[PDB]
Amino acid sequence: ASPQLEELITKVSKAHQETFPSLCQLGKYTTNSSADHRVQLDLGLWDKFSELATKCIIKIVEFAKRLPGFTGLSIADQITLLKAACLDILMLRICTRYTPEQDTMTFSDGLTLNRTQMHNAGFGPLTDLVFAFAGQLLPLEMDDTETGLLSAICLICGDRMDLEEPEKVDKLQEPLLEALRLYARRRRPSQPYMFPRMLMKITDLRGISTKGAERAITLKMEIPGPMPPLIREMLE
Ligand SMILES: CCCCCCCCCCCCO[C@H]1O[C@H](CO)[C@@H](O[C@H]2O[C@H](CO)[C@@H](O)[C@H](O)[C@H]2O)[C@H](O)[C@H]1O
Ligand SMILES: CC1(C)CCC(C)(C)c2cc(C(=O)c3ccc4cc(C(=O)O)ccc4c3)ccc21
Repeated sequence: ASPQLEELITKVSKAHQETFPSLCQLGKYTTNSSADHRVQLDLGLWDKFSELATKCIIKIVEFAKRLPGFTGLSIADQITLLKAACLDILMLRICTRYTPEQDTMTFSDGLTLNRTQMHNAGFGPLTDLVFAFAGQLLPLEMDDTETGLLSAICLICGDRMDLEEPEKVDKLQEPLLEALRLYARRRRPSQPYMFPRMLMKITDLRGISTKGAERAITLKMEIPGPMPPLIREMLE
């Protein structure tokens, strides 16, 4: 149907893959830090978790700038969209790295934490709800292209508060929505509820990112200094 749409799919897929390695491509390793009992916070796991979060924020920015038209938005709007969506995309990303058989999540350096360690690294009381979100992503069996498109749709959203040109953002989102439906239906024609199910996960993701911002407030009181500067940028 449209060469332009096919190219958009290819571009978004490549941008995702090049900013987010697949679980299969990573050499996993583990830590024995606070591995068998939940505690309020393990500072060694927090330091590594938060370092890895900073690095992924920079990768999400890199991803965003590869999305067609994103750099043609005002710099203010680019920053507003990134602030509004980066926690959503972080959470989607980590949940895509869930290995159910071991109940672990894997970071982009290969660090593989069990559920107790994810709790102890900072998720705290939000841990099991995030793992349940990850578990309910599994039946969708999304591929990397679908994850990348969904991430783009989450980011390029015209409803965000304080956008200067929300209509322009909406027009950038339209082909991404078209692209995801076309791709998802082509890939699995006998599962036509996959596209609407994927879109409704954006709503679920917003709920868990809202809870994540609430957790950031209590976590701040548990750690001995401020959070890393790019995390604070995301949270404001
Ligand atoms: C969500 C809240 C964030 C809102 C937006 C604010 C974040 C702004 C990010 C702009 C980052 C500028 O990026 C600039 O320095 C980064 C860190 O040294 C470099 O980042 C480079 O190194 C990283 C390793 O540290 C790699 O993972 C990046 O892929 C690589 O490009 C950039 O190549 C350079 O262009
Ligand atoms: C705001 C703050 C600090 C506190 C509150 C909670 C615990 C909800 C939180 C969670 C995350 C988070 O889900 C995350 C972290 C690292 C990640 C690293 C990678 C990666 O290596 O590819 C991918 C996804 C990631 C996703 C980030 C920050 C925060």
